[PDB]
Amino acid sequence: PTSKKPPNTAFRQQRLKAWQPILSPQSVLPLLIFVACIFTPIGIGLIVSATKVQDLTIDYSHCDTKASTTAFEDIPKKYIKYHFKSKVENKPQWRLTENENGEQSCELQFEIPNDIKKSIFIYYKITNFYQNHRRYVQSFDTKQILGEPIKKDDLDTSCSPIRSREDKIIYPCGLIANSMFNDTFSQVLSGIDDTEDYNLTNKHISWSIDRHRFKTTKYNASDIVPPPNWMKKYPDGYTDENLPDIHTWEEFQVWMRTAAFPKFYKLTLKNESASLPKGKYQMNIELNYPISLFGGTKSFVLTTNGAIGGRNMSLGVLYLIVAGLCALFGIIFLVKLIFQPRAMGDHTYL
Amino acid sequence: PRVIHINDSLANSSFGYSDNHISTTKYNFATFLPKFLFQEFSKYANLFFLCTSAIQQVPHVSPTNRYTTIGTLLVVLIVSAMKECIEDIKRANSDKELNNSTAEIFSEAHDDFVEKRWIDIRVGDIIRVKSEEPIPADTIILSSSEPEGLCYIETANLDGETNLKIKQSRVETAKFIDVKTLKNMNGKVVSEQPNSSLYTYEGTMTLNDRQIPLSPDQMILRGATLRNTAWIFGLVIFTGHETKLLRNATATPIKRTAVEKIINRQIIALFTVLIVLILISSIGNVIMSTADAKHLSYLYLEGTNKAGLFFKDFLTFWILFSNLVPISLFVTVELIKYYQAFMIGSDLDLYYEKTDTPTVVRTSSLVEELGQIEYIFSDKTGTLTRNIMEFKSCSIAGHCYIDKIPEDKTATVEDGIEVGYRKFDDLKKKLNDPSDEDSPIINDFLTLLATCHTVIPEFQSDGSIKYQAASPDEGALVQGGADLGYKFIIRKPNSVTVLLEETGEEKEYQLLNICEFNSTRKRMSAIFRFPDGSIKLFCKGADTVILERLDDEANQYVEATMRHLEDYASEGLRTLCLAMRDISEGEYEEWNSIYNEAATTLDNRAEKLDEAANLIEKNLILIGATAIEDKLQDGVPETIHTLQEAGIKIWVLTGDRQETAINIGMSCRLLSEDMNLLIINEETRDDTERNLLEKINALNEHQLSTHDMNTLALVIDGKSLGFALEPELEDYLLTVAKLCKAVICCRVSPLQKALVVKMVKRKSSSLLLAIGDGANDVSMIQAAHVGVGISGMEGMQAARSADIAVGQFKFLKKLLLVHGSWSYQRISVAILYSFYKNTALYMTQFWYVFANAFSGQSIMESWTMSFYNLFFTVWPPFVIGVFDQFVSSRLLERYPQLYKLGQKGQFFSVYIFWGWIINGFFHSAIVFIGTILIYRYGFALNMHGELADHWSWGVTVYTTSVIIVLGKAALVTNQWTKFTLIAIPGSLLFWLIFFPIYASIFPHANISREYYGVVKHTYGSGVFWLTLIVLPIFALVRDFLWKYYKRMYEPETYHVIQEMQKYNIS
Ligand SMILES: CCCCC/C=C\C/C=C\C/C=C/C/C=C\CCCC(=O)O[C@H](COC(=O)CCCCCCCCCCCCCCCCC)COP(=O)(O)O[C@@H]1[C@H](O)[C@@H](O)[C@H](OP(=O)(O)O)[C@@H](O)[C@H]1O
Ligand SMILES: CCCCCCCCCCCCCCCCCC(=O)OC[C@@H](COP(=O)(O)OC[C@@H](N)C(=O)O)OC(=O)CCCCCCCCCCCCCCC
Ligand SMILES: *[C@@H]1O[C@H](CO)[C@@H](O[C@@H]2O[C@H](CO)[C@@H](O[C@@H]3O[C@H](CO)[C@@H](O)[C@H](O[C@@H]4O[C@H](CO)[C@@H](O)[C@H](O)[C@@H]4O)[C@@H]3O)[C@H](O)[C@H]2NC(C)=O)[C@H](O)[C@H]1NC(C)=O
Ligand SMILES: Nc1ncnc2c1ncn2[C@@H]1O[C@H](COP(=O)(O)OP(=O)(O)OP(=O)(O)O)[C@@H](O)[C@H]1O
Ligand SMILES: *[C@@H]1O[C@H](CO)[C@@H](O[C@@H]2O[C@H](CO)[C@@H](O)[C@H](O)[C@H]2NC(C)=O)[C@H](O)[C@H]1NC(C)=O
Ligand SMILES: [Mg+2]
Repeated sequence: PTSKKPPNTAFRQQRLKAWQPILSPQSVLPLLIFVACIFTPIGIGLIVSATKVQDLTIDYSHCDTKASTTAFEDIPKKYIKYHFKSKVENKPQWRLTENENGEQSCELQFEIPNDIKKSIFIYYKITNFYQNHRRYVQSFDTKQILGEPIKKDDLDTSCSPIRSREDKIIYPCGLIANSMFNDTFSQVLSGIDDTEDYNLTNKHISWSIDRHRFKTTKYNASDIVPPPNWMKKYPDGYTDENLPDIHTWEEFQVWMRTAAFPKFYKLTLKNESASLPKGKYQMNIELNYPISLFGGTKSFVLTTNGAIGGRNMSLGVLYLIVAGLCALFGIIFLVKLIFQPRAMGDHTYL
Repeated sequence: PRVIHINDSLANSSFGYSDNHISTTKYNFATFLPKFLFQEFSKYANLFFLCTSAIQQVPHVSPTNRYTTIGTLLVVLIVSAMKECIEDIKRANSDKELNNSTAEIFSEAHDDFVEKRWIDIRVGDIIRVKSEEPIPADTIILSSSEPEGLCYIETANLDGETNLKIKQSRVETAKFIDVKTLKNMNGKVVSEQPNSSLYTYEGTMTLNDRQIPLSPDQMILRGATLRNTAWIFGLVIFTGHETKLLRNATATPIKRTAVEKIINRQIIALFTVLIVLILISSIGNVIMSTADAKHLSYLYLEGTNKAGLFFKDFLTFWILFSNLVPISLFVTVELIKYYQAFMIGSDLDLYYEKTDTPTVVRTSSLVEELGQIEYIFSDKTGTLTRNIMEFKSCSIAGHCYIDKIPEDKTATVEDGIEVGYRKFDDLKKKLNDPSDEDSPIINDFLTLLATCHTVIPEFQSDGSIKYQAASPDEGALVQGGADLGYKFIIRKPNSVTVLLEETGEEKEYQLLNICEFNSTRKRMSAIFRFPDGSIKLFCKGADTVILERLDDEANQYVEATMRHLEDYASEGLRTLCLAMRDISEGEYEEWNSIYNEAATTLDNRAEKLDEAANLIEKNLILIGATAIEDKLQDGVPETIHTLQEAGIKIWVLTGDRQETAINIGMSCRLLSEDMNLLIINEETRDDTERNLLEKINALNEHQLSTHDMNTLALVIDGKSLGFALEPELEDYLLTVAKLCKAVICCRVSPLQKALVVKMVKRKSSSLLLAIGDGANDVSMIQAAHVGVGISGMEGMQAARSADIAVGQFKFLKKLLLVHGSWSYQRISVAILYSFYKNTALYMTQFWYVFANAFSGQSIMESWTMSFYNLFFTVWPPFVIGVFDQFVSSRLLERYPQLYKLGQKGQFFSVYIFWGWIINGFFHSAIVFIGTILIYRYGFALNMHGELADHWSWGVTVYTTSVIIVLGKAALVTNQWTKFTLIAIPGSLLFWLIFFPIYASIFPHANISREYYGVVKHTYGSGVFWLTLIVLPIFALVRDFLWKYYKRMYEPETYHVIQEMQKYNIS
């Protein structure tokens, strides 16, 4: 019958070409030396690249209780964080303005004594805002933001706290698109005293995939109602002109992008292909979002995009830390090779 | 009582007796479900998953699908069931080869023997058995082709023996020759219940005339084999599992491995870690929801009592963190243990050439515990010896004659009297011419070697002469006398004709009287006449009884023969001294009367036959002594020595005599001529109790040293062990057995072979191994942790119910040292690497709850995390636990002490398990800290001011955690072959290609639509590529240095062997 003999292949008999790696003293020390000599220049380059970024964070919070209405008053030191190539002379200042009704505003006067040649970006920094909560990340009807007019019982359960109010559909349901930051920033840096204006824009600030997936709604103007927190600007429900399309509303798209940490930036304005000359500038911010809603800080950030975005030494330090571990152990292992003879072998304690 | 009819197949069916089938299978078609559930749910991870699936059924508390864990538990159960079904199908296919052998049955409606299978015999059918055919079932003999009715049955499978057992038939119930005239068998038989008490049978057959008693002298059991006969007629009494031998043997039990019992204790610690994490997360969530309740009004919480929220948070974080215990582990481990058991049974060094039966592993669950064996319980007849007796050396006139002179002594020394070795050609040349002084003595010795015996000759059809002897030593002596020149040819009452090679002349001796062999006399004597008119008497036997039978008065050839016997017995040769005497007829005229009066007493014949011969011993003329060796298998002493060098204590358990098991041990070098033999042969309980007490007292009075212990052996008798095994005071036998180098038990029942193993394994913490041959050591195989059986030779029941079936005993040297130390090292790391690789990823989910108000939001999604242990981190474990070897095979057989590394827990334990979990926490913490610092506020992109969000950051964490575990697998790998270059560096290239394709065609199909544009924000950036070089190196810089330090400045015993293999310098 069958021979029942196993084959003589190199696989069945377990005999294949191997390598057998041994961490010899002439293989680990040169490796560590090479790793250090490689990670030192890239470390220095990533460290110096974060110093070329000039930014100005002005915590405009507490404007309604610490700023005067008569004239401009100096801002405390615990609210300003500026990093420029040069050095400012006059400290930042701020003022509270009360116009008609109760729409108050904060006017911040700052200085740019550097003549920035990079593209300028303007974000706002929100602190202690848990946008990554488990019941907050997935809280929006994907088909409803796609332009399709969804029915009553066909909405997805993510919009669980707010969805239907007295047999009426809400166009932007969910936890998101309800707590949107509604502080309108001035679209121009008003130059004062021998300085010109600096025009800003809020177009093409969101992702290229958000402007392609946020379609104009096809809902009925008499079948939908605004969210509960959108009633101060959309009274008596929605009308024919009161229908905010999410295609051109790029602030809605930039806020719908859920962040990963409680401290996050959100792009509002930008200006490219133009330099920012030196001098005094003024920024007007309408106060509409109270900090008591989340118990954090509302800042105004004016930055320039660098190689890794903003001043962040966290990337260049690591490249210098590994080298600090390669020029240390790689040295204490070399002094143990010449000052402490090691036995060759043949000392098996069998 | 058990009643059985003689000749009918209609009434015996009303009793419901068992058939003649055997079932060595583990599972049956009516017990698969409960046994499989008890085997699978005996672990602590399957129960954990079953309890987890019961939590998702609670409403609201299940965030994901409700069939995410039970659907996977069903998959692992189906995989385990498929493996067990394949193993059981193979076992049943191996079993089927026994129930299909030929077996003739007598039919009443046919009046002729019909050839059937071994499964159709019922209780009470006439069976005709030929020569050299295994007995189908417990048959009482009824007829044979011999005068009065005689047959020789070899019971080498019932219990280890070498001599043929005599069996006969009753009077008036033995004339049933030929198939015809078998119709007048009417009546019934009453016997006792089936019991394993061998050598005992009581009952009576109620024939149509009167009753005929029974006895164990005509009761052939299943397992014996007819020898030197033609055919026998048997009536089946017991069958199937009712056989006295195959009674205590049960189905294959659930044998747990020491690795599984350690894993069970490793899962418990993971449960405490999980409970701590869940408690921390729940307390944090409750505190955050209670204290900071006014600063989280944008989430619209329900708002209930703290007691109603703590339970919900606990239930949620149960499923949220339930992935710390990997499900793919207990499936990969099964496939690894199944693949490494198939590679073992495909090695040419464990494959027999002259039989073509390679090694098989019919139990792939205990393949990894082959490198942790501390005790080996062997067997003599069939496992160590080849059951072949041959005439090796001879002693004549104080001179040793040997066919091939060895190199230990070679020539003689001639100190006082000649002592040494000389070739047989000298004997031939001295026998040729009659001018030598030892020619007549050698002549009489040669006539002794071919006359005084009970061997029956038979001329075959081809012309070869065959010998039939109930004792193999007598047959070996006859063959030696034949091939030496005196070929015994024909025998018939008062006639023995032997052909002489010289001159080609045949002789003729008138055999007058011959005394039978008894256990008390221990002699074989034969008195006859030579063709000249003189009476000569020969007598051969052991040197204990015949020394007091002769006196010294002229033959000064005694001390030389004593030295020769002492030199022969010091090697394991069964010796027999021989004596001749020439006496006249003046004493015979009354000797014939005093002998034949023993045939007149009709009351006690066994009392007169032995004393009738004890009257003709005045002064015997000692001729010399013989040597009959029992050949061992190929490479038996070397294997025993190698296994004793590796720290394994080898025992021997045989159901043979003590004298035959003593010299078996001096030949394979298990014993020596200088060790103290603690022989314990006691007849009562108090005797063996006092013997054990005085032995422990004599062994405790000394302080012991490097000697003393290596020269100590423990020989135990059958009934003495039965008294030393009782639960009342049994530690006295165990405290002394651990101080002897070797233990040998003799005349042990098949039940005691398992009792010894069960006593050793329950009063210690060592791993046992039971190797045996034949159906007499089957229960022992089913009593140890690893049961190895011998397949090929006489007897296969021990190889069908075992776990590994080898062909030779020497293979055990490579199955344990090479294929045992590897499987213990392969299955260890392959497990320890998984528990680590599942910790270095899912622990970031616990470091992230401090940044999302303790909500439990996952960093990655479901589909990406589901592919972690399925597509990208599944091949390194397989290539580590199957195709990896830390040392070459030629070095594991050179240094057996390395086996001790697997003998103690040096590669897999709970303390080492903490070293991989803590290392997994460190890497995950490093990844999390490095990722939350580079991505400050998402402002880590130089692409027109756009920022990175949640999903664009989770891809960096998932990619960084993949390079780290592959780096650890690379640092662990000791071989680096062609199968490794596709599992560690090929799995990294797989993810880097799979991610852009998956994240660009699947979000369009409404499947995981969160990766809509992350490929631009991850692959298109320069920061995502700068992190994958600085984080996996910063996280793996601690192991790369510690490995070098441990290999260089604190080298272990295997670190030097690995270095010896690299540079090839000893
Ligand atoms: C404040 C400033 C601090 C400055 C610190 C500066 C310097 C510190 C110096 C050293 C750091 C720590 C050093 C630890 C001290 C000694 C290391 C002992 C390493 C050790 O043998 O056992 C390991 C424990 O696994 C960790 O490695 C344990 C890793 C533990 C390291 C970190 C301990 C704390 C971790 C807590 C994390 C929690 C973070 C939580 C933070 C949350 C924040 C959000 C596990 O075995 P192993 O895989 O290495 O395998 C070894 C060996 O590598 C291998 O070559 C041998 O042969 P083979 O080649 O054939 O296999 C093999 O037989 C075996 O001997
Ligand atoms: C290039 C050549 C590469 C060849 C590589 C071959 C590798 C495969 C080679 C597969 C060899 C497998 C050997 C054993 C390895 C472990 C398998 C195992 O353990 O199986 C259980 C379970 C895992 O479940 P769990 O992870 O433990 O728990 C989930 C939990 N974390 C959660 O949240 O749900 O699996 C299943 O239940 C079967 C259904 C899987 C469906 C997903 C695959 C979709 C395929 C389709 C996915 C889309 C594919 C798109 C392809 C473009
Ligand atoms: C900018 O964003 C601010 C925070 O997102 C937002 O301030 C909130 O505005 C909403 C909308 O008016 C306020 O919600 C109302 O609160 C009052 C209690 O103070 C409720 O009574 C009221 O419900 C009413 O329900 C009545 C029937 O029971 C009925 O008359 C109406 O249906 C009415 O809705 C609202 O729920 C909320 O208190 C404001 N503060 C906070 C901290 O949320 C600003 O309005 C917004 N401004 C702009 C210009 O967008
Ligand atoms: N052909 C023979 N004629 C006489 N004596 C023999 C022959 N062959 C072997 N012997 C001797 O017979 C003796 C047998 O002693 P035995 O082995 O019978 O004691 P036991 O071991 O007490 O028997 P059991 O244990 O089987 O009841 C051995 O010492 C052996 O030398
Ligand atoms: C660039 O900035 C200037 C300065 O604000 C903008 O001019 C203003 O336009 C608004 C809109 O009608 C007027 O109400 C202001 O009075 C204008 N200010 C001045 C100083 O002229 C100008 O519109 C901006 N450009 C664009 C394209 O928006
Ligand atoms: Mg045997």
